[PDB]
Amino acid sequence: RMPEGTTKRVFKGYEEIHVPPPKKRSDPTDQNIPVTELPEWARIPFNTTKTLNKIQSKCFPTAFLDDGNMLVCAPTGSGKTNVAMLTMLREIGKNRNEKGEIDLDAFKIVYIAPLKALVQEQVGNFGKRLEPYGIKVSELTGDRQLTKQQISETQVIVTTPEKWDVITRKATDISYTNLVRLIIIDEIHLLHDDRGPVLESIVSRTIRRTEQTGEPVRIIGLSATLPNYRDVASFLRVDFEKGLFYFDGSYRPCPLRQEFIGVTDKQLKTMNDITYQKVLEHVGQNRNQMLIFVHSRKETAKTAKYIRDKALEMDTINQILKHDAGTREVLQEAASSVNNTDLKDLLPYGFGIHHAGMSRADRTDVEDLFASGHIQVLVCTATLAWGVNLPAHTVIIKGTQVYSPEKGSWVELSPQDVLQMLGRAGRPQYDTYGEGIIITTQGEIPYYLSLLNQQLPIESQLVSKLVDSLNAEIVLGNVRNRDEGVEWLGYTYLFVRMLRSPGLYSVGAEYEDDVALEQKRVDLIHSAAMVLKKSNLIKYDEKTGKMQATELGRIASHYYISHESMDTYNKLIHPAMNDVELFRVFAQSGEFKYIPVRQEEKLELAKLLARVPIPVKESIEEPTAKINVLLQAYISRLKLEGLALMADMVYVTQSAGRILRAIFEICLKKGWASVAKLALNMCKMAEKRMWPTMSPLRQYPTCPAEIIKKAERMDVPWSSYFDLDPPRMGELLGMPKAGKTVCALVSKFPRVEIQGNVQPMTRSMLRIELTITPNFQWDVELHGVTESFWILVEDCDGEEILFHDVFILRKDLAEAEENEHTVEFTVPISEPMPPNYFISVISDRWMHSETRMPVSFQKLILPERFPPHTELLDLQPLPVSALKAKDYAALYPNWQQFNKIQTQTFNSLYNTDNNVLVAAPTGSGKTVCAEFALLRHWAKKDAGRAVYIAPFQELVDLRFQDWQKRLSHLRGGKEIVKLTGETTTDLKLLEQGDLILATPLQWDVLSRQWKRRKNVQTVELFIADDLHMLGGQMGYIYEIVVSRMHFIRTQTELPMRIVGLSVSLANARDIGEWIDAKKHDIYNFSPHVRPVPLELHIQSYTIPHFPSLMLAMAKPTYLAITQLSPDQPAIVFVPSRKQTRATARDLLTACLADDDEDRFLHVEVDQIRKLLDHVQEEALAEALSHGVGYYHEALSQSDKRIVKHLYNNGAIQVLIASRDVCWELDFTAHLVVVMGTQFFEGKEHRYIDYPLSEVLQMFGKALQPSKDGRSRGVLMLPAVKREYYKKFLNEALPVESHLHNFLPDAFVTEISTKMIESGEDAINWATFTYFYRRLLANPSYYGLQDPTHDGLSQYLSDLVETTLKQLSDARIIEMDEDEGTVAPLNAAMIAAYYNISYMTMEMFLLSLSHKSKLRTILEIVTAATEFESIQTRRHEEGILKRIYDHVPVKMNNPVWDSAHFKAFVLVQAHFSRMNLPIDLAKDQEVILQKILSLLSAIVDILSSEGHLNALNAMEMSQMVVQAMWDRDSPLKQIPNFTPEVVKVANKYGINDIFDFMEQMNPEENPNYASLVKDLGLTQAQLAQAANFTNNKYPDPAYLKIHIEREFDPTVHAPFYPGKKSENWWLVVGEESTKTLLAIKRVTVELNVKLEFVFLMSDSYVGVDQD
Ligand SMILES: Nc1ncnc2c1ncn2[C@@H]1O[C@H](COP(=O)(O)OP(=O)(O)OP(O)(O)=S)[C@@H](O)[C@H]1O
Ligand SMILES: Nc1ncnc2c1ncn2[C@@H]1O[C@H](COP(=O)(O)OP(=O)(O)OP(O)(O)=S)[C@@H](O)[C@H]1O
Ligand SMILES: Nc1ncnc2c1ncn2[C@@H]1O[C@H](COP(=O)(O)OP(=O)(O)OP(O)(O)=S)[C@@H](O)[C@H]1O
Ligand SMILES: [Mn+2]
Ligand SMILES: [Mn+2]
Ligand SMILES: [Mn+2]
Repeated sequence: RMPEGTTKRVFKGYEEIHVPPPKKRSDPTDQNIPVTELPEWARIPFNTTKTLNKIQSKCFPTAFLDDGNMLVCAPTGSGKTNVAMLTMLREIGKNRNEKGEIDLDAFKIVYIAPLKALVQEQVGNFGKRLEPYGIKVSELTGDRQLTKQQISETQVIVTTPEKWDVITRKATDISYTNLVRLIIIDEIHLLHDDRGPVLESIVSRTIRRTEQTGEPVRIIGLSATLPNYRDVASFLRVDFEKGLFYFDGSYRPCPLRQEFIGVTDKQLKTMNDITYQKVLEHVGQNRNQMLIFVHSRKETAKTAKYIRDKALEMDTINQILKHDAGTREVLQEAASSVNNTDLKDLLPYGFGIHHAGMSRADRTDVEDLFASGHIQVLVCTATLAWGVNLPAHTVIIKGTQVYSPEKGSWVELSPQDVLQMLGRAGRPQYDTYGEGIIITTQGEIPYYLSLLNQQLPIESQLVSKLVDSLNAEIVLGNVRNRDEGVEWLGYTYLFVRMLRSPGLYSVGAEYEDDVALEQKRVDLIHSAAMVLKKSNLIKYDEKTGKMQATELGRIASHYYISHESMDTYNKLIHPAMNDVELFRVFAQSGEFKYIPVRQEEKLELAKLLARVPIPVKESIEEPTAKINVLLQAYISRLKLEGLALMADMVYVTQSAGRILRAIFEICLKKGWASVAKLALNMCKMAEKRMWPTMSPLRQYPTCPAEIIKKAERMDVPWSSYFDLDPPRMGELLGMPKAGKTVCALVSKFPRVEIQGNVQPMTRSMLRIELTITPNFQWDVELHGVTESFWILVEDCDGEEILFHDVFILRKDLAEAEENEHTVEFTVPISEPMPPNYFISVISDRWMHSETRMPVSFQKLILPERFPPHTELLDLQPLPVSALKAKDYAALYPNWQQFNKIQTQTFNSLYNTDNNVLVAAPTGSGKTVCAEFALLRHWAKKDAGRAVYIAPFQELVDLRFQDWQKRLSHLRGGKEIVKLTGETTTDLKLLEQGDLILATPLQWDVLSRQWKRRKNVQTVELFIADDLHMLGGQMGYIYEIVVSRMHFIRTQTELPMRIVGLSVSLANARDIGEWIDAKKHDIYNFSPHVRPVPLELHIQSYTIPHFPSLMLAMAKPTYLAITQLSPDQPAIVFVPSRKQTRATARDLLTACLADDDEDRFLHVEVDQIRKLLDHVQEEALAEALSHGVGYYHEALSQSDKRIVKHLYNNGAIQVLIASRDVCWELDFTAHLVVVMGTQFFEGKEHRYIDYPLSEVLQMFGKALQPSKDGRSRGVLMLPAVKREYYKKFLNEALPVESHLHNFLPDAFVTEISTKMIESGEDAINWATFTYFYRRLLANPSYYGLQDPTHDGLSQYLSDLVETTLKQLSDARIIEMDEDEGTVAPLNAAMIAAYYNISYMTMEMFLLSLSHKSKLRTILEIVTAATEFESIQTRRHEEGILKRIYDHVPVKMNNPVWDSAHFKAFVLVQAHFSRMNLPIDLAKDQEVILQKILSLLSAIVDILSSEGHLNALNAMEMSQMVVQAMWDRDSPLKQIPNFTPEVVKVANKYGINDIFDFMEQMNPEENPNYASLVKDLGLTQAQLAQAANFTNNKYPDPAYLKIHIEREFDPTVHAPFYPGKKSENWWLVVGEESTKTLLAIKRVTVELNVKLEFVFLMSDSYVGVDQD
């Protein structure tokens, strides 16, 4: 190895090696130098120069048109940044297209730079140059997840490699990580350094994901001229003949002269004297300014002082100090007056200093003076070379020994440092050439010679960090087995560098016949994984190769902790650990083992050990004790004099944050409250640089040290600083001047009040509702947009953690009017009850920010002990013959015998008429239990009416579909029916039908007037299926109707049997006695008696970002399907209907990653294409074409039918359903995945947990057995919920009543029917409720505190009186102080009629008490509470806003994330006939379903108040049925009548539809040949027009009446989902009087009179006469 230049010159002690600067050699004229005549865009960044150099010339074609990866290798200071700029502009042009700049959320781009200085400089440059495009450039920094999350909301992200690697390792930003499309890697020769492995990790994982998924991510790399560049090219997966570029020194815009000097291998003043001589030569004779590079903040000033002193003596300051008046005066004045940093008074001599320890203003002044020419010699550090654009003619790198504390020794400079330093040599437009000198030793000259002459190979250093990096890939789920590990390792720089030089990497030569070093990659991974197995970071099945990450491995990856350090932490941490032992554990980290104790620093160390508070039991002058006291002294803010000691301390403190956070999370996951809180406090000590015993004001940067000093000289407790004003603040602090200052600081200190509500669920688990209220003024400068907190729940002893979570407080929600947040969790409890628990809310970053709360159990009453389940008797299986009738036995031809649940319940269901309750797991046969009662009922020739009830319309619909087909041909007639919703139509079905299926609300509506309707009294059989769902939402009406049926059979002595079905109950005695069942008729079977046993796997996840968690669960579900149910169907439930499509895509991409795209397809696509063409949703058609398909509420009926056909016939194997249709889903699988147990609720701005009944219902679909005879489920939840959902999946389901929370809406219906005329009537009614029977069993769940009859009666009295008070303060009920009497007003009548909430009713009456206009009723209707039950999808703002700007009527105060605003906008969208996306259109459908009922209610309200504007509201009813405004012309009702056609007809003088049909031309006018041709409609469209125009369009003593007609009541309304009948309103009056007449809702030759103390159609526009 001896390549070099031309000349050597030996001297007394040094050896000058001079390499000539190469000529430009621009003889090849093929160099284009492209003129900036690009398109209008991509020209705005290039403003400072109108021409591109030769390198950007050669790179432009593939950088601006092609998309492939790219590698450029240019000399130092060449102009490579603009190549990356070209690629950025191409990616920009990809998104914004079609003469219009489009959204920036469609793409992101990352720029990876080696050091922070270059990161910030590039942030500035790219921000300035891309600001006209509107895009934001941001630096990824802060080390806090809440600021990095906000930073990742920008497109151009500049970052260091370690920061990007740790961001991707945490995997809590993948939703935006997937948006990146281009990655720029600057100075890739860092791969040779010890930091190269992080770049290898980044590039390998990115390229592997892009190659296995197809989603392209462009990679552009900028590097220097070093050998092995084609190696890093192939590692970057670049085409050599398309995107590889290598430019020699001849392409440098300003050629550099290299000069190497080395002192003889005494005296180190030789380097300083040589620098002084070279300063004399270049600044004196050549008159060139120059900069020198040293590697210390103090050594730079030392060398500058030495040069200036040696120039002072010997009268040599001349030739250096400019002598003109201007430069001298400017230097003198600027230095003496403006600058503040000491040792900077070298400026009057023309000298300048620069390093990171100076002010930003001082550095900018130095930069401006050097650029202006006033500074000739500038001594500086590497931060200048990395972060400023300040070039000089001459650059001297003085010294090559730099201290590395991580290695604890003096090492040589890194190649990237010297290359960046020499990049500043030679000005491009001032001088012809540049000069770069390196001053080193004699034994290190060949190293830098090879470095600068392209002879320093770039070798991989991944092995030293393999075990760690592999672990990361496992924690990400990208490496689950040996083969995936080898696939990952094949995308690293180590792999290609091993393929080229096997002997140099000691492969061992055993792998001679090893293709692609495959056997070398397993042997290299099996070892690494083995280590990970022994440190307990990974679970590694040696045989099957499968690997999985443990929580320790996840913590190690998230915090960049070595496996050795993790081993030490896990082995050393114990729950009783104090601060001393925690510091000792910190000091035993492997990241610091190479730091030795030195006698040179024996004194200071001792001086430091006496000033640090924490005792150091470790032996003095031991490396661990050294770094311990280093951390402590850093926290103590102590100045240090030792240089290497200062470097060691800087290193220790840079690592301290990660190490202490890892310690904290270790203590947290093991559930040790004391040491967890201590470790969190230590994290705060290190990150804020303060002990807990000092003033918390130290956390504020802008707080003057005088105030801190004063406060720490005081004894005032910190809590006494709060709840004051500036006067009292200054008075309390003894310093009036500061009164306003610190008052503004403590007011911004994160403060939170908390409240707790405890509800016992069982004797071993409580449910806690925690209300958190912000009590501090927000400030973005020191808070950001979100503040993180920890919720901890500790024992009475404070020893273990019973619950912990993160609470993220957003700025928008914190400073809101109603800013209260809620958190609902569960904690266990032992039967000897502890006196109390503790709840702490502790800031994650701020010290002394903690709100603590006792949770006392002295008043808590645990519910009654659960009794044993009814045992499953091992009886002889009952044959079907036991039915005693072939008629009934024909109904069950598939099975010879019933299962043991049906045989054990057979006698009491089929041979007796007693009330029965059967509780069994889902999928056990309970429908047969109901059919037993049905068959006995129909055996009796009386054959009374039976009523089946199910909680949801989907369940009654499936039940009807089955029973109307199976149970039709029977003894007499079938006539089984299902109700519709309106009383008059289903009452005829009740009179007509023998078996009436209904929902709780449908049966409620007609069972209210049971006294006047004998058909409700004569009901002999009543089956309440899914009775436990009374605890589900809208389940209180179920409880109401069951209690009312019992009351009915108790009033009328007629016999009435009740049969209840539910899942396995924890408390079945109360439900059984509720329906008056005998002890022997209450079958509450164990939750394990399901005929097909269920294997249940639970998987925990810790990902605070919801889209990231949802993406993270995708591949585990693929693995669960492929391994647990490979050849059997599978169903996967997701939290949202929009999540079904996303999860379908994620699963399909996981299939692509496994090199099997159609893995879940089992039929040729050509056989399925016939049906695939029929699907409406394109995403569903694609997923089905690859064999997945999904199912959600927004799917059309045909799409559901196609999905069901394809799934049942085995064509597709997987099915992804939303949790919103878990009851409707008429499907069955061998495996059921529950991917997530949370859904976002718009009201509370938070995620709610799945009801347990929902998880039971979803796992009840797992009924197809394997050869094992068992079904399989996997439940994927957050970790904090695991023990909850486990608890109530292996134990029965507890059911409580929420009727006490909906008593107003129940009393509305009760009092409206005079069923409750007084408060004692209300108490008597309540006695019939399950709530009442459950007050004695679990009183603390309902707020009751005295279990005696006195306390119970007092509780009921308080409850009914408060409910009647709520209904009386609202203008609904009539009740006063005289007696507890209540009377229903006209409001309660229509409230119970139209089935609207009482809150909606109150706000209706309040906003309508004054006669309002139509534009006001539009705002009032959409504010109803019924619409608040509609889901809000995240990030749908803007769409609603974009369509709200295209809308005539608007509200004064809009809330863009409210259901009110959504309904308000969507109703007007319906009116304007605007296209809507799928989910928004389904929401609009849901709106329109109820808006008509709400409008009729408002009509009745305004008629009750007697105001005229009632006649306005009914007009609204037309507008929604016909989807048009009141201003619009009638002609828009005709089909295919675009407003263009409306104006074409208006030109022909057509205003009404009557004028349209009268002006048709069979024989009327010759306008046909003109009008038809002007309308542009085809004969089919004209026929469809004639259809509507001819077939469906219409044509106090007393008051006379006279009516006539021109029919089918069916209304033609293509835009209204459902059916309507043509009603009419009749009322008249006077306009000036502002009073209305009585109005009667006329039906369809009907003469109706009117008592006087228009004909208003509800669905058409040709409405009224005058
Ligand atoms: N076409 C151009 N016309 C004028 N100046 C240019 C042009 N291209 C680049 N430069 C300037 O050349 C200097 C160096 O280019 P950069 O790409 O920013 O740095 P560099 O090439 O990466 O140097 P290093 O030390 O290797 S990082 C900058 O000051 C640019 O503004
Ligand atoms: N003895 C039996 N042998 C085999 N299959 C049966 C038997 N009894 C019922 N099944 C079937 O097994 C499935 C169980 O569904 P069901 O038990 O009727 O519903 P459920 O478990 O009571 O809960 P629901 O329907 O949500 S109220 C149905 O497909 C039945 O047809
Ligand atoms: N741990 C938490 N504590 C409190 N509120 C939370 C928490 N997680 C989520 N939220 C709330 O739920 C909302 C939705 O959060 P996520 O969808 O998980 O992520 P995100 O914060 O919205 O990030 P974006 O909006 O996608 S950039 C947040 O805006 C919060 O209001
Ligand atoms: Mn660069
Ligand atoms: Mn059932
Ligand atoms: Mn396809």
